[PDB]
Amino acid sequence: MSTLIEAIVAREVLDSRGNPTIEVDVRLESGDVGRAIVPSGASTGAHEALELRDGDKSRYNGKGVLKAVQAVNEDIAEALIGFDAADQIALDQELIALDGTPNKSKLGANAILGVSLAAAKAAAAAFGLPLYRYLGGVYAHVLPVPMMNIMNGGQHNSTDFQEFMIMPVGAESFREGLRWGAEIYHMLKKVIHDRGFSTTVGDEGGFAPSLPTNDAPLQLIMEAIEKAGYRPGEQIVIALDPATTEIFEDGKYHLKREGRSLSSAEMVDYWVDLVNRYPIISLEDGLAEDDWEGWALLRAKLGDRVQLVGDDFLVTNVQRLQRAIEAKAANSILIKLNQIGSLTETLSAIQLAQRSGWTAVVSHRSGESEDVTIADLVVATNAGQIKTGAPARTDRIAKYNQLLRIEEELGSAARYAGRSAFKV
Amino acid sequence: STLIEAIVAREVLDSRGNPTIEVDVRLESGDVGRAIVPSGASTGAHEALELRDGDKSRYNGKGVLKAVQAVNEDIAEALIGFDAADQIALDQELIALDGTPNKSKLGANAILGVSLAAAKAAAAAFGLPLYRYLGGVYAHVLPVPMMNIMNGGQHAFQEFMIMPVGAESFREGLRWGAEIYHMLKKVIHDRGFSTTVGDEGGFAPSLPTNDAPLQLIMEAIEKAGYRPGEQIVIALDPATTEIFEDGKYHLKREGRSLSSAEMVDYWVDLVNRYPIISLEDGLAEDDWEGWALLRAKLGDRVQLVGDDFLVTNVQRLQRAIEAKAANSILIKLNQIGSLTETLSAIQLAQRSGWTAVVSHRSGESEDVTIADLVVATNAGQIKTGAPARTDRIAKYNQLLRIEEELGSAARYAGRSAFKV
Ligand SMILES: [Mg+2]
Ligand SMILES: [Mg+2]
Ligand SMILES: [Mg+2]
Ligand SMILES: [Mg+2]
Repeated sequence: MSTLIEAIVAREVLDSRGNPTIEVDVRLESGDVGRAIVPSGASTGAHEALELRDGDKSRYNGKGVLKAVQAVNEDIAEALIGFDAADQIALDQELIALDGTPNKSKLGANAILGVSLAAAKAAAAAFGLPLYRYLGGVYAHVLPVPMMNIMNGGQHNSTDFQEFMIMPVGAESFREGLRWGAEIYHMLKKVIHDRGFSTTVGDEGGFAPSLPTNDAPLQLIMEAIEKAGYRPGEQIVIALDPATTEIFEDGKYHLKREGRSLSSAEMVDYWVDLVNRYPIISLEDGLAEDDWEGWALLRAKLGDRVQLVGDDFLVTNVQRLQRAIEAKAANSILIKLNQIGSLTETLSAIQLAQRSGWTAVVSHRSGESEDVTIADLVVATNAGQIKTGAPARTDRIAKYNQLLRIEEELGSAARYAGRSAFKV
Repeated sequence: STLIEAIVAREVLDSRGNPTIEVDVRLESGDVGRAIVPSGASTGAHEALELRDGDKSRYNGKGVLKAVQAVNEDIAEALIGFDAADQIALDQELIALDGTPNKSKLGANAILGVSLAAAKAAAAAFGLPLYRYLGGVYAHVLPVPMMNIMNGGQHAFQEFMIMPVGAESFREGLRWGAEIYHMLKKVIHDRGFSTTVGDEGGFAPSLPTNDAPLQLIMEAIEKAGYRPGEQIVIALDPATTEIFEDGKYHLKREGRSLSSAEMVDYWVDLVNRYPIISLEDGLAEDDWEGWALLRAKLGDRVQLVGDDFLVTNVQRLQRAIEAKAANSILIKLNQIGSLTETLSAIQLAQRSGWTAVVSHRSGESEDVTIADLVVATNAGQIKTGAPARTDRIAKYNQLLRIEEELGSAARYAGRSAFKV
């Protein structure tokens, strides 16, 4: 096939926020070239892969990526020219070995992921296989139900909770499900203005108004689902990302707009009440980063009927995930490629969660790009769920278009996750 | 080998979440060209009309299934076995097949998609980058971007943009503009609030005066470490949409109002105080007497761009050239409908001493053809929005790639972009 690496070149490009990022090109003996743009975004922690920014305040306010570009054009290229790109595992374990650090701090998670991803793409093109087939094999065919970000809050009048998303569970295909969501998001754009507010997008595309209650965004969403012609529960469900680790502050959980506080036990009580009122199927970071005792209590009270997704709580970390699997601290994990740093390690987290009865929710980043790897990765692993944001900005829309293509390409083999995406 | 083997169209979404057509052209060589043809919509009748279904049960009538059927059936049957390397011939076949002068039978969106995808497929077959296949050996000029950093009006003076003329490369001009866009997003927060962004990246804040957005921009330029006039210059698209005529020049809120002659005198005031190199749609769509007066007054110092005034139409471009109504035209691929017709309009303006400003549409895509088209024609200028959304960043990223690929051959337009 001639899958041996000939060239590894990197350049500094811009992300969806206009911040510098790394784009890597892996050229094979065959002549095939794989290209990858690496994302970023938000304040995350608790043992994660570190990306390499320049720190040169005279270029992009210190956010430059040239040091990472160097690591690829020199260090990585020297080590991998002549390596077989068709050996993803061996390559990723060569990239990890070359770095030497456990958090990919010497070369950068961004340089390692760039090469990790471009290598796979280069190889897929060499075999003449679509990326989802190359990655997941002959049984890669499940189109995910998207968690579409139609409404925003948290911190940039606010709002205590951050993300309010809709899920087209009842649709027959990804194509129809994307239409439903698009239609509802546009109905919410009509409803918002027709209630006395403004309508411009965010970083994903969600509308961020100034509301009086925490139940108001759920009430508005319910109206937009109905006035669009869709049945709540049966056709459309709600997925929330309150990102409570933001309002934690030395124990208690501070609800400024509701003038309340309490402990994890009463924070759990709040979710149980809200879940009984709205068709909420998923809740991500309902409790804080390290409130491990709280998480298990939320699992016991809602885990039988609500998908509880570890985001900042699990940070796509295989050691944290193994603890949360054992502890019974959640039933779902949000997957971010650049939080772990390699394609092999990502697939390992996805498989560890999936084989433990958990669901893996492949997520995008705040600063995305024209790169649509997560669309082929979500199908390759038959994840059944994707978090890519509003059907608005091309950062988000590009992934939706790739899922439209993957579905078309699969033909009769294509199968939409539907209610099967969930463990409920 | 470069003969067309298959033409496949699908319905995808644009940057606004509205259906758009994507066209794939597959050659006997095995090469596939793919083009996303989205839509903007400024003013009627555009002289090239796209095909939207009108079925309100799907995407509130904004669906493009009819255009997909025109491509998969009408256009596919007619072009299979056609040499895709023959751009002009293929484009005159698409024009023939439609038969209407506005491309209303098949849809402008169906024709442009096949038109661009056929080029991409051929460029890949010869193994040449798109700008080289399009423009030949002398395609090497990197454009000075028109970076939108402020808005106002509808589709949430209208557009306020910066132009990094002083830079030594596109790469440094891109940084300059991005740093100033980030510096201004701090001056809006420190001298007010409201910050959001969308659809057009340059956030629109509720301001007290009409000369004030220029004062905010001019501060942010100096606050970022950049020299106005020298390094950074201002380009304005006031628009004249809501500023309707008869009664002439409705200026609100300032209560100045009338007329077309007084309107020209306002632009001479801002230009003599602030560094404004370019003015687009400074007067109305069909105020031909006004444009001609506007050209005689400051056409020798300022670039006057005919956007809604010309609507990328050749017949009225010829008129405005003779009438000396402007010295620049804004080119929109979707507005004319084919590649051959775009290049034709670009060359006509360029060769009669005008400049060609290659522009994006309001609902864009991941499609990045305008970056290869702007270098292929050595146009010297691009208007592709703010350094924010991926619909806009994809284009800037492509220009970075084009520059790098050119190596020592690359030349940034700079001050030479303008005829002043
Ligand atoms: Mg987060
Ligand atoms: Mg979160
Ligand atoms: Mg317009
Ligand atoms: Mg305009």
